[PDB]
Order: sequence, then structure tokens, then C-alpha cells
Amino acid sequence: ANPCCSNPCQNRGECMSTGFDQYKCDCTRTGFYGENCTTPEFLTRIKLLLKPTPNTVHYILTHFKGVWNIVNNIPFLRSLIMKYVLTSRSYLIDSPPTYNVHYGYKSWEAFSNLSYYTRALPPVADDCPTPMGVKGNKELPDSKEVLEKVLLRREFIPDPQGSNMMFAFFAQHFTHQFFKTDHKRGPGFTRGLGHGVDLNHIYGETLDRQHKLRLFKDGKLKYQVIGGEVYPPTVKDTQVEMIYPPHIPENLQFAVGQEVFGLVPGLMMYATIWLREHQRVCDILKQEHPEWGDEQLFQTSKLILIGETIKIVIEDYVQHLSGYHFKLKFDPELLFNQQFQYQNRIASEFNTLYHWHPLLPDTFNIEDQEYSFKQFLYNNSILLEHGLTQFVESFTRQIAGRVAGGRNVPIAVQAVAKASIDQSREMKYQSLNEYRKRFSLKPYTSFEELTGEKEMAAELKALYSDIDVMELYPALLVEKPRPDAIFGETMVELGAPFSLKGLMGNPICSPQYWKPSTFGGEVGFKIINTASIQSLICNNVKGCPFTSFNVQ
Amino acid sequence: ANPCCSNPCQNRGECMSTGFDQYKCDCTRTGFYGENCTTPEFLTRIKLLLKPTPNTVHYILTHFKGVWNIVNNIPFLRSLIMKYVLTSRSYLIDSPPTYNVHYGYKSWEAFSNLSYYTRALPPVADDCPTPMGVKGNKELPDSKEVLEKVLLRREFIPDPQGSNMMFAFFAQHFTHQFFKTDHKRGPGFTRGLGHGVDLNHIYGETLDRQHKLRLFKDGKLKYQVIGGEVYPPTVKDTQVEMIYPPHIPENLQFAVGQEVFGLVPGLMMYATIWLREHQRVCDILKQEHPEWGDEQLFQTSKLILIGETIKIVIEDYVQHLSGYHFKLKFDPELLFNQQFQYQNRIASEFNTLYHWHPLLPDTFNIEDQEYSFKQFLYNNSILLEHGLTQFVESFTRQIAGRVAGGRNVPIAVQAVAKASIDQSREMKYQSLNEYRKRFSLKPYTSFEELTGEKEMAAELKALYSDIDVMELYPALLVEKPRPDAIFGETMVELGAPFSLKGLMGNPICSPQYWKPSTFGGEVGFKIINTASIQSLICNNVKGCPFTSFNVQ
Ligand code: HEM
Ligand code: HEM
Ligand SMILES: COc1ccc2c(c1)c(CC(=O)O)c(C)n2C(=O)c1ccc(Cl)cc1
Ligand SMILES: COc1ccc2c(c1)c(CC(=O)O)c(C)n2C(=O)c1ccc(Cl)cc1
Ligand SMILES: *[C@@H]1O[C@H](CO)[C@@H](O)[C@H](O)[C@H]1NC(C)=O
Ligand SMILES: *[C@@H]1O[C@H](CO)[C@@H](O)[C@H](O)[C@H]1NC(C)=O
Ligand SMILES: *[C@@H]1O[C@H](CO)[C@@H](O)[C@H](O)[C@H]1NC(C)=O
Ligand SMILES: *[C@@H]1O[C@H](CO)[C@@H](O)[C@H](O)[C@H]1NC(C)=O
Ligand SMILES: *[C@@H]1O[C@H](CO)[C@@H](O)[C@H](O)[C@H]1NC(C)=O
Ligand SMILES: *[C@@H]1O[C@H](CO)[C@@H](O)[C@H](O)[C@H]1NC(C)=O
Repeated sequence: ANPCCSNPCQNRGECMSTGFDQYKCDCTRTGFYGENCTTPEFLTRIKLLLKPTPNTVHYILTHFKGVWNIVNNIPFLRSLIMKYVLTSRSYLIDSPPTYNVHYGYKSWEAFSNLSYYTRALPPVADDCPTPMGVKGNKELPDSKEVLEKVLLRREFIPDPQGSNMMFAFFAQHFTHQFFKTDHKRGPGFTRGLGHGVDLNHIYGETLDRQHKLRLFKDGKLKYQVIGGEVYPPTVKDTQVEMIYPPHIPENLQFAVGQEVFGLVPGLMMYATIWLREHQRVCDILKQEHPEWGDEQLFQTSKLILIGETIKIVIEDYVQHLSGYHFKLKFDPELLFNQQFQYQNRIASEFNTLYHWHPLLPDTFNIEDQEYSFKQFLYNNSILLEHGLTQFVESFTRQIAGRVAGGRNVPIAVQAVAKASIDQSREMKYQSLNEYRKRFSLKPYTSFEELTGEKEMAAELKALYSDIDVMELYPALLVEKPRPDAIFGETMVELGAPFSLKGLMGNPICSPQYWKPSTFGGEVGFKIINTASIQSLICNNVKGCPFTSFNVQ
Repeated sequence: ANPCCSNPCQNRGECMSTGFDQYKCDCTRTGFYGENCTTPEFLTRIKLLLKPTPNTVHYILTHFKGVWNIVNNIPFLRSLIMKYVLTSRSYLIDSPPTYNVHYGYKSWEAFSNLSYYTRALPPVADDCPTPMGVKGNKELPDSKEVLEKVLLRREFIPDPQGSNMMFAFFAQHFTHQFFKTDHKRGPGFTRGLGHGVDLNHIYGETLDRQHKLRLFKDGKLKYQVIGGEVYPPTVKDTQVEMIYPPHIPENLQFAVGQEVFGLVPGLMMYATIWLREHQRVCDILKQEHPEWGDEQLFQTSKLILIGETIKIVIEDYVQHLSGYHFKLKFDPELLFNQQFQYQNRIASEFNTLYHWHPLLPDTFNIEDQEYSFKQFLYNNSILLEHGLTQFVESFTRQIAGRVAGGRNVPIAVQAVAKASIDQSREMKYQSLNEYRKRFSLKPYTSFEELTGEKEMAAELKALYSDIDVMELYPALLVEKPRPDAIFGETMVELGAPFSLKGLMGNPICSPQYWKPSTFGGEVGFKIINTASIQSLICNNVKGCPFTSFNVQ
């Protein structure tokens, strides 16, 4: 019934029901006019007839290596380039936020209720003929049918980019501070009220929690020593509530900070390296401040790790994921003369996009022993067995699956992949094409166009019939990867904005915050500006097991 | 012991204890260098040798009327001027926030714990020799002694600017949505987690609360009709918890939204006009949207009233408070090309500055009857007695006391004034001079300089001895008012920043939010863009009792 059901408003304008069967588009600031914010302003024509497509640019970024290496050495240029990646990308997200699970309109509730994941595209009116608004049949293809026909893995397809397990697990750990669906309330509700890189997953979600995990001596988090090794303290000791299967013998029920990092040793590995990292900084800050006390050592340490995290995620993680010859840079200054909202709200779409289960191999091979999912799950003795160094070496050397491409979802976490399909549906999502449109991308004219082949393509067609009506999540996985890459234009184009805004839209990046003293001195500031996944490991694992997010 | 106790860091740099007896100043971006961020950069000299003092500008603003009127009619110019007031003012506050009651340093806690009032200047180290850091005696003058010697009122001094009661109570109502000290935790802790103009004082602090105050029919708030008049529903009906003296006969225990607006009829008056206003919009929005339902009529209505509020507060309230011949303007676009943080955190200092008890007369004269504080307090029958129209007429014509100047605090709310003194002290505040410095103002060289006379001046001197050591709150009230004005340079200079940032740093002002459709159409948008205290009353009081924030 909703006259807007048909998503009639183009080029970003807003749709509004001006009467029962009437609608109106608010093309304000869109750069277009007319009934559907379709006809461009003359200066808009100009821009259109000048914008290199994603692939064009993606080409030029991943090519011309020699040229690039020159650029990477002309600071000014690199700075100007990175500066431009931050602004354009970021300019794609709404800050302050608008819309959510329940709000198809702006509303003060939608805006302030921090218990929701924000939504880049409003949901679909509960009174719309078809799930995707108006197009398509009275229901979308059975989830199980899509799960099996185009998602599930047969032959393990490895990542053509080299992503090893250090990366797969870093991305599991890292994003899990912001994606924490509150299943008590339903999908669309988050338990991470910080909405960003606050390291809640190391220090705890709340004050009461963090104080249970602290030592209160030199700003250090509590820990224990097994072997001559440092490990997270137990739930029995700190008394923090963690999620662990009852059969776990205690003494292995680690505390850490995120109540779920005990269900997967890849997480507890990183849970332990950062715990190690925190302390390491404490001692450093104490060496500089004999006069500082616990809480200041702590609060400052928690600020340095946030910087490392952001540092590492931009120049190692994201760098690698891009495969660009251009050296990405974490420099909060790039935006000091730019208009930029140092705030952020994690969106549902980002959560979906970040469902990278295909990275998972069929066995977790930790030097000499290979493990079934079932054997690895919440089995911390494995961590205690080989112990970090031999865990880091194993994982540095072990490709992860290709995300995009097709049929790569481990049958193990298949309950998950289906769940994703199901939930996106319950959270009234819009078509992959609308989302494509939302991110200045050109829509797919065919399943055949989407996949880059016809086996699955036609296979999906049989299911979704009309390409438009194709769903966002599935499409991401069953999509033509750009060359020897792990993702396709959609996945990069939709996530990069969400990813840089949440990375750069953090208080420590604000001018008031971005200064030596904010971190304990030029010494602490450097700990941030010279962070790396190699150092992260080098300084916290037994020998300096060389690592990277690339399986060589 | 804290080597920073002496507030050694000038021109905004940060102080840091680099060793027990040593400190270091982080002059980053201050525009100065050297041990204390004292020596300016050459380009800083320039700026210094070109900045008209507050009074200079204040003069030129309040003078040259003829010139000004020309300006006010050259949009472009006015827009450019207003644009300049927003940016410069706003540029004075830290966003994101830094420091609070407990945090003398940046910390993630200080930043994220929304239960605190942020702090423009860090507190004083609990291990500092003297309350004001190092200067002064082991203690500040007994509060009771300052209260009485220079604060308390003898002869009611009226406001030389004309502030009547509509203004005094509008300011009581208005700021009371953001200042809501959580006395359960202590001064420095707020109960207004929205930190701004969210109209929490009309709709309720929480969802559970707002839903109790709602009618759930056409987006309207619940109400009742006494006489042929609309009034807030009762606590017995809605079941919302309000603070009322037990002797109140129920039936007069109004609900409204802020749990304290029943203790003062001036508040309940405005509590009722906005309730009236909300509904009024609902009907308007239903007239445009036959298809809309409750929650949308509501959520949109609550968005229009926030706009009106911001509108009225800039062009009527603030306008008047300034006495500038230049017409202040509410135009969210002024900042669309500017760098601006559409966020905010209410600071303690703003709460203090906003302690305008001196506006209160000695009796509340509501046409034909005059009331003692004791008689007026939580006496709603008075409202039901004369009823709005004759309440608006009375209040439009009844001056309020002068804030600045000296000795104007009603002996009634004297417990309050002392309380302020006492609390600012417990919240480890800094000297009035430090604050003066903080806002680019030149410090007072003498109590004599402060007051603009010597009776009190010397009187204060006997108490504080060293001018620096003089406290912020007292000084605000016992300060030479600029000409025929209600405040003096300190009060304007410290609050205008806090005030414009919280007004302009609101989501509805952000580009995504500032558009016709955000409010239900070009009709709803106008309800905002043509708001006024006169219309607020005109459209919601029996006859259009003419009003203004000026007693003619
Ligand atoms: C041992 C490895 C892993 C296991 C067993 C695993 C398992 C799961 C499971 C059971 C869910 C819950 C789905 C539901 O109930 O609806 C989930 C969610 C998720 N997983 Fe994984 N996962 C693993 C690795 C990863 C990796 C490497 C990534 C990379 C980004 C990832 C990203 C996600 C995301 C973003 C969610 C949603 C989080 C939320 O909204 O709560 N997972 N995973
Ligand atoms: C009938 C008139 C008024 C009465 C009886 C009154 C009474 C009070 C009282 C009892 C307090 C609490 C102090 C404490 O316990 O520490 C207070 C706080 C305050 N009042 Fe008023 N007041 C009135 C009018 C005003 C006006 C017109 C203003 C104008 C701005 C004002 C501004 C404030 C502020 C900003 C606070 C602090 C609020 C907070 O932090 O919770 N008051 N007032
Ligand atoms: C292959 O090329 C890539 C891949 C990923 C990228 C980027 C470029 C860029 C930068 C750029 O594209 O210019 C950013 C910011 N990426 C992300 O961090 C990211 C993270 C998660 C998701 Cl789901 C999507 C994107
Ligand atoms: C006499 O001249 C004034 C007085 C008050 C003013 C302003 C100008 C301006 C604008 C300007 O000065 O340009 C703003 C924004 N004012 C406030 O609303 C305000 C409110 C409360 C406090 Cl505590 C302090 C200031
Ligand atoms: C807008 O779209 C509708 C159908 O979606 C169509 O009838 C109408 O002509 C279009 N108008 C413009 C200006 O695009
Ligand atoms: C957020 O919204 C949902 C539904 O409106 C509500 O149940 C929940 O309590 C709200 N959360 C907060 C913190 O207000
Ligand atoms: C904020 O701080 C106070 C005192 O430190 C604490 O009691 C309260 O729980 C904190 N709130 C949050 C949300 O952490
Ligand atoms: C956990 O892994 C260890 C080492 O590979 C193994 O001995 C143990 O059987 C596993 N635990 C379970 C419950 O299978
Ligand atoms: C800074 O202040 C200290 C004492 O507070 C003094 O010794 C030093 O000379 C000052 N320097 C400047 C440039 O103000
Ligand atoms: C409150 O006002 C009413 C009506 O004017 C009056 O009857 C009553 O005496 C007042 N209450 C007190 C305690 O004075």
C-alpha cells in the first residue's frame, strides 16, 4: 500500500507518501531534480561524464606498479592521495545516522537509540506487496535452496590473494568488537554501544566488567602464567561471565573481555596477544612515568592500543585486502582541513558484508595436527598445546578460502550462512541492486552479469527470476571476483566507506585527541605510529615468529 | 605534588608530569611554542595584533544601528556574518569531549561515559597544595560569607535589558532538558544522556516514560481538559513518576515529561504550551498525511518541535540576551561548507554559568495577586486559576532581576546559590582567571577590576586576597555588567560557545537531516522555519496574548 514501496526515488532523494497513493521525492542536495531525482543538474552531467568506474580505478590502483612506487616516496602526493580516499569513501555514509530496523524514516528514536545497528538503506514497508518492495514473487527463494545451490563449498577454493589464518582470525577478532548482535532483542540490535574501535573486546563491554579483568597494579590487565607463558586469567578467578560449553574443565575457561572468544582458539590467540600487548605498554608508560598510577597507566594504555589497532587495520589488513600498489596511510592529519564527522554508528549492512565465513578452511592445521571444526571449537588446550609461536607459524602458512566467487561456505558454518540469509530477510532488506545504486554503483542487468559465468548465474535465475530481486548477502559470495581477488566490486564498494568511517571517525583521531600528550608522551605516541601486525607478534610471542596476513 | 598543579601550560597546551617534579607542555596546534606554549608563532603575532577585544566587538555590535539595519537586509552579508558567529564561537569547545569530574586526562572513560557532564577545563589534582592548584590559602573563603557579603539581594535590582518572566521561565524550562544533575551519583553526573535539545523534558527521559505520556492516537501526547482548556494528564492516570509534595491533592499532580516541572507553575505553564504545541503539529501533519499513523506522526512532531525550539532560542531568546542590532539567524546551511561536529556533551561549566537565579523577582505577580516564593512553589492551582492567557499577559509585563552586577540573589533560593559555590568547589574547579584565559579573555588584575566598583571589590579582596584565586561562579554574578546589560564579558564569552555548539551541534541540523522530507513535507519544514515565541503562544493560548522576552 505504501506508495513508496516501489523505491521510486533515484539518485539518493527521499521518498515520502504525500497521500495514500501519492509519493514525493526530496532531491535535496542530490544534484538531481525531477519527479524521481533523475534529471541531473548541468554540473552533475559534467561529473558523470568524468567519473572512472570502480573497476577502472581498481585497475589503475592494482597496476602501474612502477609509477606507484615513485608516488609512495613523494609524501605530499601519498598524503594527498590517501586524503582523497578518506574523504570520498567516508562521504558515502550518513553521519549523524538515519534509519534502522524499525525506522524507515529519520525520527529522534532512530537517531538516539544506541541499541540498534543503523541502516544505510531504510527497511521495506511492512505493507509492501513483495519482500523487495514491489518486484518479484510473493516470497524469495527458500534460503536452504540458495544456501545449497550456490553458497555451500564442495572443493575448497583458496583465496587468490593469499589471505592466511593470521588474517582470517584477526578479522574475526577485530570486527567482533563492533558486531555483537543482541539476540535477546533480535537482529538489528547491537550489544556494542561504543559502535567502533573501542577495544571493548579486550577491556570488556562495561566498567563493572573491565574492573573484574584488571589487576589494579601498574595499569595492567589480570593474567596468569602457564609454562613460562602469560595467559588470560580464568572466569573462576576474575569472575567474568564468559560463554563456554559446560564440559570445559574450568582452568581453561579464559576471561579476556568479549564473552565469546572462548569458543574459538584463533580468537583466544589474539585475545592473548593483545592482553600481552596492553601490559607491555603499561611497563613502557611506567618507565616514563614513575609518578603515574594505575588508572592513568590503564586509560593511556587503552588509548595506545586503539591507535595500534587503527594503524594495523589500515596499513597491513586493509592494505593487503586491497592489493593496491599505493601505500595506504594512517594519518589523522589528512582530515584536519577536511569536513569530517568524528563519530560513527555500526550499520546492519556492514555486519552482513563482513560475514566472511568462506575464509575458513576445512581443517585447522596447527603444525603437525589438523583439526576438524568440531575438534577446534572451544578447545583451548590446543592453544595451550602448541602455544602462540607454534600457532603463529602455522597460521602464517595456511591459506583461507576465497570469499566471493561462489560455493565456498564451509558446510560446518552453513547454519550461519543460512541464518544470514534468513535474518537479512527479517530485517526487511532491499535488493542487491538498490544497494548497488546506493553506493554509486551501476546495477546488474542479469544473474549472468553478477556471477561472471552461467552455471550458478542461470541456477540463481531459476530461483530469483528477476535480477533486481536478487538479495545482497548471497550476491556478495556468488559474485565475479575482480581478477585474482577475494572480493568483487560490490563487497569493496559498500564496505570500504563503512570501514574507513568507523576507523577514522574515532575520537583519538580528532585534533584535540591526536597529540603526543594524549598518549603519555612522544614515546607512547610512537607505539601507535609504528604499530604493525609483525611488531604486534614480534613483541608478544616467544621468538619473533615472522607473520603477515599473507600465506607468503 | 602534581608538577602540573600550577596550571603552568599557557595558550591551551596540555601539561604532563614527565617525572615526579617535572612537567611538559604539549603546545600542539596551540599556535605557540616554548616551555609554556607562551612564545607565539610569527603568524600568531599577526592575529594577536588584529583581534578586537570582546568589548570592542560587543560595542560595534550594540551600536551603529543604522549601519546594522542595512546589513540585516543584505542576506548574503547577514548569512556570512552569522556563519562567522557559529564557527568562531563553536571553535571554542572540544568535540569530541575531553576531561570530566574524575578525569584530568583524556581517557576513553572520560570520553564515552555519557553519565558525566564533560569539563572544559580539567579538574584540579587532588594532590595540589591549594584548592586553586598552588595559589591562595589552604582553603577558599567560607561560602556563607561570600553568599552574604556579595551575592544576596537587598534591593531588587531589575534587569537593565528588560527580561520579563516569559524569558526567565523559558530559560528555566529550556535549559532544564540538558541540566539534570544526577544527585544520586553527585555533581558532575547528569541524567540527561541526550546531552542537548532533544525535548526530553516534553517527551520523557526514556522510551518507557514517553510511552506512558503518549495517547497513541494521531501521534498526540496524552492530555486532559479542565475548563475548556487542555492540560497535562495526571500522574495518577499516565502513571509517570513526578516529584510533588505529598500534600498536593492529586488531580493537580501533572505528568508532562520532566519529573520536576511540577514544583514551579512557570515551568508547568511552558510544560503545557509545548504539550499544546505538539498536538497542534500532529493535527497539521495528519492533514497532510491521511495515510500516516501514530508513531510517524509522533516521531515527526518531536522533530518539528526540536527545530522550533532551536529557532526560537536563536532568533528570540539569544537575540534578546545579546542586544545586538544584527539579526541572529537559524540557518543550518551556514555550516554546510564549514568543518563542524554535529555532536555535543553538556559541560559542568555551562551548568554553572547558567545559574541565573537573580532573574527571580521577590514576588510572582500574576495579575492582581502577588505571590511569595513559598506560595508559588509547586502550587498548580495558580496555573489553573488565572490560566495561561492571564499568566502570559502577567509574565510578559514583569521584569526579572539583573544577573551580573552584584548582590541580586533572592534570599529564597539562597540555599541554591551557596550550593553552587560549594559544589563547584567539590568538583575541583579552577580559578575564574584560568577560565577567562581558557576563552581567549584577558584575566582580571584585581577584584576591583572585576566588579567595576570597590565596595564589593575590596569586600571580596578581604576574602580571596589574590585576584587569581577568585572563583568562577561568584565572579559571574559580582561582575561589572557591560553597559545597560544583564551580564558581563565573562558570562557571554564562556557561554555563547557552549550555547551555540549545543544548539547547532544537533542531528536535525546535519545535511542528511536538514531537508523538507525529514519533517513531513515543506509544510512541516516551515512550522520550524517560521517558529517564534510569539507564535508559540499565539497558536496555543486562549486569545493571542501578545508576548515577548522583553517587559516592553
Ligand atoms: C572458528 C571460526 C569461526 C566460527 C566457528 C564462526 C562462527 C560463527 C557463528 C556461529 C556465528 C553466529 C551466526 C548466527 O547465530 O546467526 C558467526 C557470526 C559472525 N561471524 Fe563468524 N565464525 C568464525 C570465523 C569468522 C571469521 C574469520 C569472520 C570474519 C569476519 C567471521 C565473521 C562473522 C560475523 C561478522 C558474524 C556476525 C557477528 C554478530 O552479528 O554477532 N566469523 N560466526
Ligand atoms: C521558581 C524558580 C526557581 C527555583 C525555585 C529554582 C530552584 C533551584 C534549585 C532548588 C536548584 C537545585 C540546586 C542544588 O540542589 O544544588 C536549581 C538548580 C538550577 N537552576 Fe533553578 N530555580 C528557579 C529558577 C531558575 C531559573 C529561572 C534559572 C535560569 C537559568 C535557573 C537555573 C538553574 C540551573 C541551571 C540549575 C542547575 C540544574 C541542574 O544542574 O540540575 N533556575 N534551581
Ligand atoms: C581489493 O580492494 C579493497 C578491498 C577492501 C578495502 C579496500 C580496497 C578499501 C579502500 C579502497 O577501496 O580504496 C577499504 C577501506 N577496504 C576495506 O577496508 C573493507 C573492509 C571490509 C569490507 Cl566488507 C569492505 C571493504
Ligand atoms: C550580550 O551579548 C550576548 C549575550 C548572550 C549570548 C550572546 C550574546 C550569544 C551570541 C554572540 O555572542 O555572538 C549567545 C549564543 N549567547 C547566549 O545564548 C548565551 C547563553 C547562556 C550563557 Cl551562560 C552565555 C551565552
Ligand atoms: C518516476 O518513476 C515512475 C515509476 O517508478 C514513473 O511513472 C515516472 O514517470 C518517473 N518519473 C521520473 C521523473 O523519473
Ligand atoms: C531502543 O528501542 C527499542 C524499541 O523501540 C526498545 O525496546 C529499547 O528499550 C530501546 N533501547 C533504549 C536503550 O532505549
Ligand atoms: C560511569 O561512571 C560511573 C562511575 O565511575 C559508573 O558507576 C557508571 O556505571 C559508569 N557508566 C557506564 C555506562 O559505564
Ligand atoms: C582439544 O585438542 C587437543 C589437542 O589436539 C586434544 O588432545 C583434545 O582431544 C581436544 N579436545 C576435545 C574435547 O576433543
Ligand atoms: C614557564 O613557567 C615556569 C614556571 O611555571 C618558568 O620557570 C618558565 O620560565 C616559564 N617559561 C615561559 C616561556 O613562560
Ligand atoms: C496555592 O494557590 C491557591 C490558589 O491561588 C491557593 O488557594 C492556595 O492557598 C495556595 N497554596 C498555598 C500553600 O498557599
